[PDB]
Amino acid sequence: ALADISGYLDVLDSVRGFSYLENAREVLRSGEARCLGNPRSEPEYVKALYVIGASRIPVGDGCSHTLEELGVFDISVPGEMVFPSPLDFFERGKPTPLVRSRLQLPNGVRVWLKLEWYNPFSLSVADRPAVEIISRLSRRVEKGSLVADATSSNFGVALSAVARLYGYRARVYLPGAAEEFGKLLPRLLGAQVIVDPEAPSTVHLLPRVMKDSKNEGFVHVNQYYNDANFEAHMRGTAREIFVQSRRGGLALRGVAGSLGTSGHMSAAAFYLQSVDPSIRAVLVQPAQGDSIPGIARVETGMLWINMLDISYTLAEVTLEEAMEAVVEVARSDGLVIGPSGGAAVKALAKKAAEGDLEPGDYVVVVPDTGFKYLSLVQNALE
Ligand SMILES: Cc1ncc(COP(=O)(O)O)c(/C=N/[C@@H](CS)C(=O)O)c1O
Repeated sequence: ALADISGYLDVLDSVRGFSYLENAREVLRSGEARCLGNPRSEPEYVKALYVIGASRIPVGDGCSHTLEELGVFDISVPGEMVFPSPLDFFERGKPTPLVRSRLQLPNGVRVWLKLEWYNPFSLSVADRPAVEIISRLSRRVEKGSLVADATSSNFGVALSAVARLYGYRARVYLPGAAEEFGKLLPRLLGAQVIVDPEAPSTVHLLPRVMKDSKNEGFVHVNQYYNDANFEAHMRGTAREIFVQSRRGGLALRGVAGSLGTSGHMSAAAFYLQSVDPSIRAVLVQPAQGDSIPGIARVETGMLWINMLDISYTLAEVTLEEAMEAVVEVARSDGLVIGPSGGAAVKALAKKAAEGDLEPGDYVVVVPDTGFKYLSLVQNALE
């Protein structure tokens, strides 16, 4: 028997840890789930179902239900694209587009681009964790409380818009080296913004944010460590790649992406590799000395990409190389991607060149629009 998952979403405030993901893998890999006689005695199972994008839960004595029955494959989007509010637009106006590129890689490696700038608040993938985190927050923390974090830019914008849509106040802390959209836009959206000229990276701002949190009593929402960030991309970004691939007729052989907190590619890889363990995750390691905005090297500390049981390969990519690739996707497809998108295109293009990859369809996740990166555009032309 099928019941609504919404009623049972207190498990989000009660399950901790990662042992619950064993349930996900089996349900995904099997393509079904066992009915629970007492949904409340199985909090691990129930959470797993939500995290894979189920909308309903299987309830009763001895039965099972498929992914389709559970609502993993439910179409959310109104065909007419009419939405009664922006937050409902983020939620229901999904998936983000999967576009097959005219870009041609060797060895029958077909490039598809998942355009995460089709998120309404930050025009970037960071919307998805921002809505998930703040939505759980709305359960506990009283309205008018100040919520805050460090960001390279996107999340700070996403946090500021979404905070204020939930009655919360926002503060964002940014490195001096972040772009002007990051420093400026949260202010337009009603946040405070703090820029540390001496912080060379977003991770290095973390102690300052924790220190001030202890002093002032704001809720440091902590995108690096907040399990909602991984979970949002499990039921959103990754699930979409699962569903789109299948509805698309794709022979999905891998994913390619970039790492900041590591939330989105950990989710894609884990979810996809639950379904089919051979699926490669090709991940970018920005080259040493170089800065690619929004992303970083793994060894600077990332929660999920280490701890979860995820097969991935790395490819080294310089800024200059991420910028070359922006330029060529612009000339191939007329679509203007961000630095970190080009980095992932490049990264896959190398594994493809090397002979390391099967022929078939790969999905790259493109985190944002290149329209926010005029300097790096300018410098890559001259
Ligand atoms: C342009 C762009 N590309 C990739 C990512 C990497 O995504 P995750 O690995 O975080 O899912 C991000 C996330 N950026 C975080 C900074 S670590 C933020 O906006 O504060 C980004 O903004």
